[PDB]
Parts: sequence; structure tokens; C-alpha cells
Amino acid sequence: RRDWENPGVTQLNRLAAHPPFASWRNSEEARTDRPSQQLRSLNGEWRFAWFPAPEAVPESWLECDLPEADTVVVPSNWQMHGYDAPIYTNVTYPITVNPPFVPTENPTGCYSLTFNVDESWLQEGQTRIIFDGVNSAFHLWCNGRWVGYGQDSRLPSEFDLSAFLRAGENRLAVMVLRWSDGSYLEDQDMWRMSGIFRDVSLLHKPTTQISDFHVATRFNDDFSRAVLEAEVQMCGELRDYLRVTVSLWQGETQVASGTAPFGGEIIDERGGYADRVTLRLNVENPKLWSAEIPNLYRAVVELHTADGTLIEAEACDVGFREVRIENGLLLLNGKPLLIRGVNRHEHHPLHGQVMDEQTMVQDILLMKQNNFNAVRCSHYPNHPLWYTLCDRYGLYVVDEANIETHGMVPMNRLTDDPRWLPAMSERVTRMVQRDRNHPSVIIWSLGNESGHGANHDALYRWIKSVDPSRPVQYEGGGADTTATDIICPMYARVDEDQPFPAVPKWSIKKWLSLPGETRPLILCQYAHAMGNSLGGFAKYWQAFRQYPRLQGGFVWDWVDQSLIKYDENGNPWSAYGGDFGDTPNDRQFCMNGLVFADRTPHPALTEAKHQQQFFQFRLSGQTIEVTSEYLFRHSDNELLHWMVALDGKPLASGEVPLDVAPQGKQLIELPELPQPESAGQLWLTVRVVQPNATAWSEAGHISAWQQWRLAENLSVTLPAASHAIPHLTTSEMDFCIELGNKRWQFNRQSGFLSQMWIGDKKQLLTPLRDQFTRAPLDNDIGVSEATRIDPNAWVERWKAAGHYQAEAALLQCTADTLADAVLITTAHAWQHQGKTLFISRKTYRIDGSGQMAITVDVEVASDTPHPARIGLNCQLAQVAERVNWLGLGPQENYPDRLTAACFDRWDLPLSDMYTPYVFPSENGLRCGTRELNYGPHQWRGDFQFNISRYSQQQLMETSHRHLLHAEEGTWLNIDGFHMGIGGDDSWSPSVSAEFQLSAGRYHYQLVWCQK
Amino acid sequence: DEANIETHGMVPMNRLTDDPRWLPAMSERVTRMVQRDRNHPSVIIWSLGNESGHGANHDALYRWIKSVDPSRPVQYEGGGADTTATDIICPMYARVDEDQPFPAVPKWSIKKWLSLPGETRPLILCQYAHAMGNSLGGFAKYWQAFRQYPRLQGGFVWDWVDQSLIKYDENGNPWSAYGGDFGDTPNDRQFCMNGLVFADRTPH
Amino acid sequence: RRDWENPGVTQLNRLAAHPPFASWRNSEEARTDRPSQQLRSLNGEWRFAWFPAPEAVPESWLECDLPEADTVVVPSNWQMHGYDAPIYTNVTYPITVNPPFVPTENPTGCYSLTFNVDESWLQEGQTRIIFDGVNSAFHLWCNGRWVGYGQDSRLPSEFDLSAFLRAGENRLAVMVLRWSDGSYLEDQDMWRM
Ligand SMILES: OC[C@H]1O[C@@H](OC[C@H]2O[C@@H](O)[C@@H](O)[C@@H](O)[C@@H]2O)[C@H](O)[C@@H](O)[C@H]1O
Ligand SMILES: OC[C@H]1O[C@@H](OC[C@H]2O[C@@H](O)[C@H](O)[C@@H](O)[C@@H]2O)[C@H](O)[C@@H](O)[C@H]1O
Ligand SMILES: [Mg+2]
Ligand SMILES: [Mg+2]
Ligand SMILES: [Mg+2]
Ligand SMILES: [Mg+2]
Ligand SMILES: [Mg+2]
Ligand SMILES: [Mg+2]
Ligand SMILES: [Mg+2]
Ligand SMILES: [Mg+2]
Ligand code: NA
Ligand code: NA
Ligand code: NA
Ligand code: NA
Ligand code: NA
Ligand code: NA
Repeated sequence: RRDWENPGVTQLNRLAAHPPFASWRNSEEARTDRPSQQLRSLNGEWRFAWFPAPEAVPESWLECDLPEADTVVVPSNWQMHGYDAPIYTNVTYPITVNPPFVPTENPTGCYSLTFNVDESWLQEGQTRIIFDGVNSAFHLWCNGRWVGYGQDSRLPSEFDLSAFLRAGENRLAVMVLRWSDGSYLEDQDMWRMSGIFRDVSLLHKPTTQISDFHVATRFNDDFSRAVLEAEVQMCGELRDYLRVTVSLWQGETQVASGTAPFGGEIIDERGGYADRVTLRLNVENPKLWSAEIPNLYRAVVELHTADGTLIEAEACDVGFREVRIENGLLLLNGKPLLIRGVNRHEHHPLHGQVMDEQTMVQDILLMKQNNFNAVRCSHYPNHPLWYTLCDRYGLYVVDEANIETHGMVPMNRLTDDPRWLPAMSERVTRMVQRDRNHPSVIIWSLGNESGHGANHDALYRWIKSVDPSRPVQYEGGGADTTATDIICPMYARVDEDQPFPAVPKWSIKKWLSLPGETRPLILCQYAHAMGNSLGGFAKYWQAFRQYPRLQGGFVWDWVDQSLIKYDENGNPWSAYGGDFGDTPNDRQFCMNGLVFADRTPHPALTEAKHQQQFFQFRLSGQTIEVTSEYLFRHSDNELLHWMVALDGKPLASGEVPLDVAPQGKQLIELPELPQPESAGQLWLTVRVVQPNATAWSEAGHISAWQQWRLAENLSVTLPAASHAIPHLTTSEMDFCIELGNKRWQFNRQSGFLSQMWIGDKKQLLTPLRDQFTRAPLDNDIGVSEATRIDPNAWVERWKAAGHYQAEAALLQCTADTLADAVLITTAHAWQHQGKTLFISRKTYRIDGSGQMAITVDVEVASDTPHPARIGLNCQLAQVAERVNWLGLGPQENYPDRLTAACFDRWDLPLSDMYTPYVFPSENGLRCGTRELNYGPHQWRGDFQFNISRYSQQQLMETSHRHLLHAEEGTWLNIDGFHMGIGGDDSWSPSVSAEFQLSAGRYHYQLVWCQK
Repeated sequence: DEANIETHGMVPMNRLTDDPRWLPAMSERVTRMVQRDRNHPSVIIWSLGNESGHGANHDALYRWIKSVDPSRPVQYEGGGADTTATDIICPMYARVDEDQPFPAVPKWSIKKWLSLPGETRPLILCQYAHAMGNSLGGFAKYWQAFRQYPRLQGGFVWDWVDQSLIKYDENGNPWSAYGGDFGDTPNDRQFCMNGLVFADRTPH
Repeated sequence: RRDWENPGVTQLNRLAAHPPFASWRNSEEARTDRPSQQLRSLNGEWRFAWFPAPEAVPESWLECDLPEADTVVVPSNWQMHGYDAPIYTNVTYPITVNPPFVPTENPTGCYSLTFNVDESWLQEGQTRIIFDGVNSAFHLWCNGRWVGYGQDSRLPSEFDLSAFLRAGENRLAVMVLRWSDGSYLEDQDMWRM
């Protein structure tokens, strides 16, 4: 039958979907969520053999172990065991588009397991097996006899094995197809893998059993009273002595309990459901659930007889909360949310798409620690434990059906086709049936990037009808279609419109007010964190705070999807698209996370944490006004620390307890501040510290900060007259200056400082020269490729203009002696194909103090693309252990991504000054720096800099960080000006005008002196 | 034009139509009908079937049609005649002045139904005046109400032709048969004959 | 596979639905709705045998006429030819309510037709068969080979026979089940045929 090439057959013999079950046979174990003896894990060592196609699988395999098989751990993706290569393609399908067929060469994973079954499970009741995740389709046999078939790689498939098992040893055989008609609905931008990659379990239920239960919580107008309603369905023979009790617990206190026999209310002319019952429990003053305070109760559903004998019990955590949209705003418990969200794929660099509790917990903690309160399940239902963790730690969740057909042309070709309505419907309905009792799920999503088709409208309405408690969203077809309750664009910019035909991406501020529009807008994906990115992130947050109906978004995305590979010596390195011989591929576009694959943060995470802070501040005189953006909790685990420093030197500090109600304000008067005895700028820094540990943070955690400049006292103090006058030595070839044991050499043909000595030690490996280019970031490159240039990308604009090929031509180089110093004057032009791109004019003034003051005045032709930077660079001869500067930090920061950095005196090891992006580029800059110290050198001015062992040339010629090698000495780039990095998206120019170097004439000045 | 979906015998009547596992089979009954008949001018309204309660599958399918063909209203009587799956209040056998307040699915007087709180839709009975045997008493009362009330826009009489079948006696002569006449059992006897005309088209 | 007891399989290999087509090769014929030589009727006399369950049908029937069959007119309802009784039930289903299963004694009508196809239809293009109404579900074979399956007794089921036919005589075999999971959706108050 080739069921895997027929969207009309998405399963055979599969049991109905339902919420998480454990069939406890003791109510207290169900209350406490303890492991149940009736739910067994079959995870562990299985037998596996790979075949190139299902036709190649031997019939002997059904009956007995293939000797060629290997023993492997399950769950797993077979690519992570090396059986075949994982493929990274973004939009283009990994197979020829010819639905519903798949390639004849279709990798097939034959897994099998010999295991025991106790006669107690077979003598009575039902034994089923549950495959939480099989990618992409599979046939199942038990003891050589065929059981069934399933599709949808992201929801559990369950089959009744009662009639197939025998007491003692049994053997399962599972044939997993990599490709199937289900693959047409699984074109998400991620690695394409396969296998039994989530848990496999055995569940025993009694013949008379709870087959489903739904929990709803409705409230009065001020949330001071609630009704918990639990609808329970059974399977088995109905008997008048059967009963259901539903009890609700708050910790160890029983809050409410109700019992009834089966028999629901009349529904229509034929009666009601004799096999169901609805229990209603009143709850006074319920503790409400939110991400701020995830209060939970426990609901235990017992199926029993009238005499009291328990048949079985099921249970769930319950969070009392209402989600609704009113008057254009998404409210939670009646208050408008501000979603500090992030999209998160299920990805591990070693295990592929298999998820474990430890990584999930790691992710949740880093998210909360970084001021995130929500997560979107991009783009499929997640492993079941994820929802339990979000319920208990507190994160709002968008649960999303596993439907993405991005690669079709047009994108809605299948979703507007009624023949694909059945397959799509199962991906939506079975997700709702599984997850509808989790309080953390607040919004349902119909999938991702599948255009807008009539099937979406049908499924939108199905959800609305079955579960009115949660809004439904969906971005395809323009982000504001009739299939979504929230305008939920991806990568729409704050102020700039992108009027694409048919599916324009308006500025978000404008979108809200289009004629007739009234819905809330929450971006389903925004600020693409690929490489050195997040430029402009603050612009989104300023808009979300100013516009009520802009209720936030989900950053794209949490974690880079890089995979580990090992080199010749066994050392690991991070790989991306194409690194497994996969082709076609989309190279580094699989790495868009705020964190690297191993969970180390990229510098962009701190920018997100700061802009997503829950306390806002204003200063007026001595007064700091703290405003709380919490909706529900008081600031009961926070104090404000303040510190005043003059140019990095601390002068005063204190701490004050914070007691701010949700949305309230607190005024804090700072004490009178003694005047500083010295020139310099006083800076005030405040930080919000949580003194006590929580379930998600350690004592001392810093959750918010802000700085302000206070008084400045400009220096008017005439230096101090020099003990000596430098000497100028002129030769045909050079101008040399000597002072004490120092010497500087200016080559007269190049017009640059080519060497500097301390004693007899040379300090430069390469001359000090202007630099107008950067090793291109992912955002500068976009989708441009050698094979297919995008002439609009910044890197191609700069290449084409000759920025990377231009050579300095000398126009002037003179030397003069002044009363106490020597002055070198130079002028250079940079040209390409006979056009002058840039003109740099400088003076170097070396005085009796040994300081060399450099003034730079640059002209940039108006018609050349605005340059990446305007600075100087050199390769220093020496290497030093530390870098110390007075400027913004401590982490990497760029003009359009420097809000989180603070002005202070920072000191880091040199390697911390390099950011190891997997695809190397310009990195490590720190802006707003007034003083930089390295070795015996010191540079003073108002500049941006980076310093590392890798030249820009090397960074730009190297595609993987593991292949970089430290060069001799230290490369120093010191910029008077540097372009923004952008990141609203990484496929079209996204640096805002205000961060482009378009002024035409630029001036900067620096002093280089010795320490 | 009405989809071939009727699950009247289920208990409750929407047991299958509220079950998502039956959504695919129901979907094809509706979508394949619209794909076949949507160019006929005579079809002015689509119906989702008959006597199958009101289930979420109906709401999904109602919306599908509204999306694919906005040119025609969609009606469906199941679940009370005025659910979210119908653009027209389309009761069967609701009386002119007399209410029949059955639980869950009352059959109001049609004049009263139009004005229930918040109601604004037109009302056209999907079935009214059951012409079984010597019947049609009270027909005029419907017509007087349809002409007086703008929003009472008529209805479809139940029904056109008796479903009697011909059998032959021992002498070979034909006779009209009804339920149970073929040994069929259980059967509902003469309830299959409700038409304004006899099976041979002779008028009653 | 017992496809007739699985609401997840309502068809196999069926073509998409669409409005009435006739494939005219003359535009003036299309303007006036004249008969089209490309749309042929297969109505008329066919071969038919009745069995009490699909399990009873002999395999020989797929490749050869059953001598015991009768010649009957199609379209027709087999109860009207006296092979079994029509049933008049209003609301109560005519079969036990146990979805999606149906009775094991499930009246099966085995229809077949030997018919000619001209080479011109097979040299180029697509030849499909269209069953406007088959109650309640059926499997179709052509020249002994299985083609597909369909449900919904009141809409046309169409199958591409291009790869199954040959010039000259061909034989269709259609196994029609009286009861199927589609019966659960066909409980109208009328005779059950
Ligand atoms: O992380 C990659 C990112 O790709 C996104 O799609 C990018 C494409 O967008 C099209 O609309 C087109 O404008 C192209 O120029 C561009 O390559 C996708 O939208 C995101 O979901 C994400 O996969
Ligand atoms: O021509 C018969 C007529 O019956 C109608 O149903 C009659 C009555 O029968 C009971 O068995 C039902 O439970 C009850 O609700 C129903 O009203 C049916 O509505 C009509 O469509 C028609 O078949
Ligand atoms: Mg399939
Ligand atoms: Mg995509
Ligand atoms: Mg490529
Ligand atoms: Mg009777
Ligand atoms: Mg079927
Ligand atoms: Mg002709
Ligand atoms: Mg021949
Ligand atoms: Mg009926
Ligand atoms: Na807002
Ligand atoms: Na990506
Ligand atoms: Na506090
Ligand atoms: Na690079
Ligand atoms: Na009227
Ligand atoms: Na009747």
C-alpha cells in the first residue's frame, strides 16, 4: 500500500489522542505526581539497522534480530549516530516537490527491541505502547504481527498491544521512513533528521477507564471567585455503580471535591453523553497563575465504584488564569500582557532533536534570568515535559501545530487544497487534545509559513469552538488574515514599511492603525540574532512600551542549531549547513540564537535582558523614580543598589529596599553628594538585586540596571611643562622623532607611522593605517553568495565600490618643528577605478611629554556606499594578558546594540575581547571608550575599539571559527566611527539610517602614549 | 444543495460530528459537493447535512465554505436550528404561534424565534407541514405569517413525493408498499410516505 | 485492509472533484451543450452477482465472468431486482451501532462489464471512469488489476484508467458493499438500498 505516499492515510489502528496519563491505582501517588508503576519507559538500548529504502528491508527482520544490526540508544536521531547525514535546508524542500510522492531512495531505520511483559499487564486491562516522537512515519509490528502506522513527527502515536503480547519476552519491530507525505507538512527551517527521537513507553489502563478529561477555570469580574469545571469521559462498560470524584488540592490542603455517577446533561434531541460527566467545584479567592507567580493547584480525577473502590486515577496541575482579548488587548487575569518572548527549537549539538530534562531546565532558567516571560514552540508541539516545566517555572507558551509548507509555490498550495484538510486537521486537533489542560499554554498557533488557505480558516474555527479559553494565532498570508486573533508578523520593522505585494510587512506602529484594524499585535518572530546581531533591539522595546496594542514579540531565536563534528585529532568543532555533505543547504542560516548551541550566551543576550527589564527608571535631581512593569506581584525580592563614580573611580554608593506594587512607582532620594575633587564625568549606576534565591535564580541575581551622567567638570588645567623637547631627524626616506628612550618613524613614501620603539624594542608589526572596512557580519552578507550575488547586500555594495580593494595614495607628508613638539602632517586618497572614495588628512603632534596626539579628518564621497567604519588599525608586536578600558562594557557592544553596556572601568583577559561567533566576522568592539590600556600602551580619545589576535582579513577569509589561528602580536582596530550592525532581519539591509556613516566629513582625535 | 451527512441514530445526535476523528470523512462530503456544484446558478444556499446534532466539525466546515465561496449563505438545522453553524434560522416543524420548549433544542413559535434577545437572522424552515396522509391542516397559518413578517422568508414543505414502492400480488397486480412490506424489521411503517404527491406523481 | 470499516479511508486513488466536464474538442458543441464524443456512457447491461459478504466473493471473478451471474441494467439498486430487501427505517440505524464497524453479513454486489476502448483514446491523453453514485462503498478493478476504492454514495468517484486499459475489449469489476463506515453518515429517513 505505500501508505507513506498518501495524505489520506495518516495513521492505521492509532488510538485517540488525550492529555498525559499515568493510570495510577493510588490517588495519593496521582496527587503527588510520583512515577507510576503502570507507566513504563522502554527508552534504553534497542537494535537498529539502516536501509536505503523500505524495499530493502528483509522479511526475516519481522521475526528475528538481524545480525548486522547494531545496539544503539533510543531515543535518538539516526543521523547523530552517523548512519546518514542530517540536512540543513531552510525553505527549499529536501526532496523533489511532487506531492504526495517521496524519493524511491528513502532512508529507512529498522529499530527493534526484545523486552519483558508481566502477566499481570495481560491478564486484565489494556496495554498500549506510546511513541512520543517518530520522524517522519512508521509501521509497527509486535511479535511479527503488524499493528499499525503513524505520521506527524511531533505528537505521540499510541497503539493497543493487548492482543499482540504474551507474558515474558516480546519483540517490537518499528520501520521508520525518513520521508513521507507528512514531510510536505514539515518544512521547518532546521536540520532535517529522522528516527525514534522522543520517549517510547508502555501504559497499562484498566478496561473501564478514564479516556479523556478537560479542565476549565472561569472567574467572576474581579477574580475573587472561580469555578473549576472538569469534564471526564470513560471507555469500558457503563455501570450504575461507577463514579467519578474530582478533587482539587493546594499543596496538602484539599480545597474542594465533588463526586457523580456518569451521565451528562441533554445535548440534543437524542439525549446526552451517558459515558461522560462534568464536575463543577467552587473556589473562593483562588491563587492565580501567571509567569510572575506560577501558583498551581493539583486536580486528581478518580474513577471508582460507589462502595469506594478505586479503579484508576489521572491528574494534572491546574493554574487558575483567564486569557482573553478585549478592546484590542490581550489580557491575562484582566491585565494586558507585555510578551518578552523568544522562539525556541528543540535542538542539542550532540543529540540532535532529542530533548532531555536537564537541557530544558537549563534553557528555562537562562530565559527567566534574562527577563523572558514567554516562549513560542517554533514550530511544532514540544516534548511533553516542556509544558510541565513552563507550568511550574512560569512561562507563557504559544503551542503550535506541526504544519509548515514553506517550500511550496505559492506557499498556500497545500493549505488551500481540501484534499490536505484531513492531514492538517490531525496536526491541529491532536495537539489541542494533548495540551489543552496546561495553564502555561495561553495561545494556539495553526503552524508556520504555510501561506493562508481555507484549511486554516476551517481549523481556526474548530479551535475557537472547542476551546474558547485561548486565542488562536497564525502569521501566514500576511499576518493579519481571518485565521488569526492577533496581528503576528515576522520581522516587521518598527518604523519602516516593507510593502511587499500581497503580503506587505508594515511598520508595526502603522499596522495597528490601518483602516478598520483593531487587534493586538505581537510579533511571532522579530530581531534575527544571527551572528553579530540585535542591532536596533531597543527600538522595538521603546515602541512596545509606548503603544498599548503593541504587546511585544518572540525573538528569533533562542539557540544556534549548530552540530558538533570532530577533527582529525578528535577535537570537536561547531558545524552548520553543508558540513555533512548535505546539498543543497543554507549554510550558516541555521545559527540564529541568542545563545550558542552549548548554551553559552552570545553578547546579544545581555541586550535582550536589559531591554526586557521589569523596572523602568527616571532621574530628577536627587530623585530616582522606579516604576514596576509587573502586573501581579509586588517587588518583594528586590533592593536597589546605587553607585556614583568619577571616571570609573567610585565615590559613593548605597542600597535601598524596593517596595513597588505592580504598575506602581517608588521615589528614592539620593543623599547630597559631596563635590568631587578632580575633573571628570560623574556617572550614576543603579541595579536591582534579588537578595533571595528563587526557583529560577540565585541570591544576588541582578534583574535590571540603568545609568545616567551626573555633573561633569571639564579639565581647564594647563598640563605641566616638559622636561625635554623631541627631536626631528629627516632623511630622504623617513621622518623620525626621538624623545628619551622612545622613537617614532614615519615613512615618507607611504605617509604612515611605520615603526615605534621603546628602547630598542619595535612596537609595530604592521604600520598604523586608516581602515574603512570590516570583516562582514552575517547581516552585511545577507543571502549573498559567490554563486549568486545579492547586489543590494551591504557587503556587495562595498565590494562593488572597491572598498576592500582601495589603496592609499599619498598626497602629502610634511614635518615641522614647533617650540615643544614635532608635527607630522599627512594626506592620503583612497581610490578605485579612478574615483576617489575617501580622503584622510591627519596631524601627529609629539610633545615633550612623549604623548603623540593624532587628529584625523576624513572625507567620504557622497556617492560611495556609506562605509563600515572610519578608524585606524595596526598589528602590535606584543601580546599582553589583559585589556583595561574606561568606556562601555564589559561585553561586546556596537552603536545600535549598546544599551545594556555600562560606562565604567573594565578589565578582562584578552581572549574575552574576541567573540567566537561560529561564522567569524568583525566582533568584540566596545564603544564609547575614553581610555584603552594594553601592555605599556595607552590610547585616549572618544572612540570604539576591538583588539584580538585575528586580523580583519583573516576573519573575512575564514568561514568557521575552529579554523582561525592566532597571528603574531595583537591586531588593534580603533574607530572614530563604526556602522550599526542591524539585524531586524538577516536577508536585506537592516541598519537604520541613523546608524549609517553618511555625514560625508568625519573628525576624530586620539592620544597614544606609554604607560 | 446539501452534503450527504446525517447521523440521526447516534446518541447523542452529535456523537460523530463533534469527534475530530470523523472530521476527515465529513469534510469530503462537504468539500466535494461544493467543488462539483459551485458554478450552478440555481444553488443559492449550501447546507451542511441534516439531523446530525451540532458538533465542532460543523463549525469547521461552515467556515471552510464561507471562505471558499462567499457567494452563497450556509445553513444547517442541527443542534437547535440557530447555532453558530448557520446563517439562517432553519428549524424543522416549528409551529406558527405555539412554542415547543424542548430542553436544549427548543422549537419556538417562528414569530417568537425571530425576536429572541440578540437574534437578527432571517428564518426559513428547512422542513415544515408534514404531508403524511390526510394532512396539511394549518398550512394557511404559515403563509399568513410569512407574508406579515419580513424576516419569515418561507420554508420547504416536507415533502414532495411518497416513498412507496411497488409490489405485485399473487395475481400479478401492483400495489403500493411501505415499511415492513419487504420483511424489513425493525421498520417505521408508513412514515416513509409524507409527500404532496403519490409515488407515481398523482397529486394528493 | 477492510477499508470499509475505517473512517480514516474514504477513498483510495480517487481523482479530485470538479465541476461537470465533457472535454469537447469542438467549441461550438461546447457552446450549445451538445453531446461530446469524449464523454461516453457505460450505462446499459452489465453482469451482476450477489453474495452475502465480501469474504464470499470468488477470486475468479476478478479475471473472468461468473457463469452464475445475471445480466441486469445499470444504473439500478439491487433490491429493486429482488436480490435482497430494501429496508425502511427512519432514525434507528439499520445496522448495530458500533462505529466504525459494520455487520459481518454485509450484502455484496459484484458488478462487471466487458466493453471496448478505441486505440485513439489510449494513444494520447487520459481515460478516466466516473461512477456518479455507488451505495455505499466499493473497490474497482480493471482487467484484473486493482484500481481504487470510494465512499460517499451521493457524489461521483472518478479513477484514472489510462494505465489499465488496452485497445479493444476490457473488463471492469466493481465490488459494492451495502454497509460501510460511510453508512454511519448516511442515516437519512428513506429506504436503505
Ligand atoms: O533564519 C532564516 C529565516 O528565513 C526566513 O525567510 C527568509 C526569506 O524571506 C523571504 O520572504 C524572502 O524575502 C527571502 O529574501 C528570504 O531569504 C524565514 O521567514 C524565517 O522563518 C527564518 O527561517
Ligand atoms: O417523516 C418522519 C420525520 O421524523 C422526524 O422525527 C420525528 C421524531 O421521531 C423521534 O424518533 C425523534 O427522536 C424526534 O426528535 C423526531 O422529531 C424527523 O425530524 C424528520 O426529518 C422526518 O424524518
Ligand atoms: Mg500517508
Ligand atoms: Mg520556514
Ligand atoms: Mg546553498
Ligand atoms: Mg416498527
Ligand atoms: Mg472507510
Ligand atoms: Mg463528432
Ligand atoms: Mg484484447
Ligand atoms: Mg433523520
Ligand atoms: Na504595549
Ligand atoms: Na534559520
Ligand atoms: Na523589596
Ligand atoms: Na568570515
Ligand atoms: Na416574510
Ligand atoms: Na418520513
